[PDB]
Amino acid sequence: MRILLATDGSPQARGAEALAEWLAYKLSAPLTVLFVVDTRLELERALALRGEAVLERVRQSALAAGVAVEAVLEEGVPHEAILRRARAADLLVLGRSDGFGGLGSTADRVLRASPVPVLLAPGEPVELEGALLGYDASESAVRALHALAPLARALGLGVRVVSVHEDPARAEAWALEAEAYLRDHGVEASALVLGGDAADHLLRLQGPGDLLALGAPVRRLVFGSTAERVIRNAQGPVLTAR
Amino acid sequence: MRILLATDGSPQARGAEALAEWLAYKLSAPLTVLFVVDTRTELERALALRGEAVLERVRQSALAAGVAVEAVLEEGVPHEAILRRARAADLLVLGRSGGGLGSTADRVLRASPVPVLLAPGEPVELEGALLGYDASESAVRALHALAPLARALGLGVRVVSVHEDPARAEAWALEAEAYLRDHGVEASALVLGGDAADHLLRLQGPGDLLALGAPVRSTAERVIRNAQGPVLTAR
Repeated sequence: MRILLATDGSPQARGAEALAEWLAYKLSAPLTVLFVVDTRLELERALALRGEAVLERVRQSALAAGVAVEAVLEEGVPHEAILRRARAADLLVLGRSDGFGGLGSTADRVLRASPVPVLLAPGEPVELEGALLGYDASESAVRALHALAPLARALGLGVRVVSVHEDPARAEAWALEAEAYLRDHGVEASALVLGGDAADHLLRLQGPGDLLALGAPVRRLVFGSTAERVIRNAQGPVLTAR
Repeated sequence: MRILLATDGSPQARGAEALAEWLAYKLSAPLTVLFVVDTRTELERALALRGEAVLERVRQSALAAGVAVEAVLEEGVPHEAILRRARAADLLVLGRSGGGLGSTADRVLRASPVPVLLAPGEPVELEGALLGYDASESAVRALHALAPLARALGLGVRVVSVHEDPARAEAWALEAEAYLRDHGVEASALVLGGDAADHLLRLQGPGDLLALGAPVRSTAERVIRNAQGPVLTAR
């Protein structure tokens, strides 16, 4: 399992960088760190001088942590490079820093065409104590379900499945289908059947210590969707898939 | 990893039944066999009876082969059931036809949430494997789906990239090649020009697993429609 960390050196990305090194550490997986000198913005040597620095900073912080790491410097449009590099990965980790969920234009573009799940980390690091899954049995929820299972299993996290619908019978079938799958993959889980507003529940249910997984399909990558409000207001790490 | 085998019983499914049971035994993965009485008083008891004969038949084989197995009898439309049950699986296995893409298989492979393995009618153990790769989203999906299967079956993977511009084909082949080696699979790229479809079809021996990305709607169709060996599709 190969992890890809895309960081822009900023302080807001410190969380993502930290969460990637920890994940690589736990999962015992190799880690690739990518800095993309935004050529768009001579003085370029300045934007490029820092990138190398940001890399060595992150690179050795991991080398020390005992994580197989490789640093990669590149120049050009960030999301373009991030998306290309993602094909050689299984999990993509980004630092939060109006675009989707206020993640900015770059992170916004990545989420729109990433070949793999995308982990959105909060600014301030933290310890993963649990996990949850927003599930409605839609294609992107299924991918989120499948992406979450191995991570939950390896990190020892129980998973609270969260289904929301006007009809409790529909929502119960979804929650159970997903709970069954997680159990069939060695994950401890429960099914929460609720009504009302999905984003409210998910935001209520997730503390800074919880990893929330949810599908984020292109048709719901617009301001106002459930996924959009969750990611924008998420307190802890969010795992998305399409 | 959960493997879902969809078998209609016919001879044109003995290949899927064996491959599925074989993949299960080899990956120590639970197998879920599904039979669907195509409803679409009389025939009822008859069809259902057979379905249970087919299911009970595959079950004993899996057991005798030492594989955690489960059989399910469903009533309704085949693809709708298979696609629904597919949500709880990681890999799906169907027989080519009721000798190519049949009604069901075609609907299924165009909408499955997970990799679809189409097996020929005539059984056979996988000895080799190849991947058609062009760096498209579907191919990346195929690439990622293949790796775990190849390593678990101890199979080398011939990575095939075909384009007019060799520099482009090269970039693709090496990308797919490095991914596999990074995931503990032996692989060597074959960079070509010309027609991808014919090369892939020419290169696949009935004992080879050919992986490629499923069509968005073509290279993929041509290959899936003429494959002489097991095909693995992903979207």
